[PDB]
Amino acid sequence: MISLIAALAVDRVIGMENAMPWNLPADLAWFKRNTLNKPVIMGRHTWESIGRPLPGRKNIILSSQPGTDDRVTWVKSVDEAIAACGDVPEIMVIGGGRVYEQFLPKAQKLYLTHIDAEVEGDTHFPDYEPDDWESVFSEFHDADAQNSHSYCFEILERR
Ligand SMILES: NC(=O)c1ccc[n+]([C@@H]2O[C@H](COP(=O)([O-])OP(=O)(O)OC[C@H]3O[C@@H](n4cnc5c(N)ncnc54)[C@H](OP(=O)(O)O)[C@@H]3O)[C@@H](O)[C@H]2O)c1
Ligand SMILES: Nc1nc(=O)c2nc(CNc3ccc(C(=O)N[C@@H](CCC(=O)O)C(=O)O)cc3)cnc2[nH]1
Ligand SMILES: [Mn+2]
Ligand SMILES: [Mn+2]
Ligand SMILES: [Mn+2]
Repeated sequence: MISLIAALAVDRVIGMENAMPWNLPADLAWFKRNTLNKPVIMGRHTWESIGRPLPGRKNIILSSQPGTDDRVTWVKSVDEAIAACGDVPEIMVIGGGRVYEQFLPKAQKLYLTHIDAEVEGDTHFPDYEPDDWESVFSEFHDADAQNSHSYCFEILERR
């Protein structure tokens, strides 16, 4: 099974200038819980944005060029990325925009955080078709001293 996980600001913005400009510790904790002990697939730009391997997960990087770091696994196509995960119950695709576009048609589950924040961005989550997806979990949180925007954790499953 393939799942996508992402955090979206208003208008599906996910990034600006190869960064995420907000800081929501509760959402990063949610990301860790839902990805730990699973393989994670990311594009090269997202690898550069994170800047280091994510511990406790097999890190798989898509790039058309040879890898530059043997602490992670480098692959050159979607099918190779999937194969490199092995026989696991759930593969997590962690972006960015280009990678999400390619894996969305193959995904059964979306883990989406909707953040109430207006962000100028240059990267968006794909325009997916709402009719294709059932919401099976949602949990709203108001802003607090640690998290400066309200946010909504949602899990959707392909109908
Ligand atoms: N809010 C969130 O949830 C979230 C999550 C992830 C990322 N982001 C943000 O998203 C932005 C990065 O997204 P992005 O769309 O620019 O880039 P991306 O999807 O992270 O990386 C694209 C790169 O991945 C490689 N690639 C993708 N598909 C491939 C394929 N089929 N075969 C081979 N290589 C492939 C290519 O690398 P080469 O050029 O080396 O061939 C391509 O240039 C950043 O702003 C980041 O902060 C946000
Ligand atoms: N919901 C969601 N939020 C995100 O921030 C997110 N980020 C990415 C890509 N970028 C990043 C950037 C940093 C870390 C990170 O530092 N993660 C630590 C945090 C642990 C914690 O704060 O509790 C990790 O071990 O996962 C992960 C992904 C992909 N999907 C996402 N999905
Ligand atoms: Mn091929
Ligand atoms: Mn197999
Ligand atoms: Mn806000």
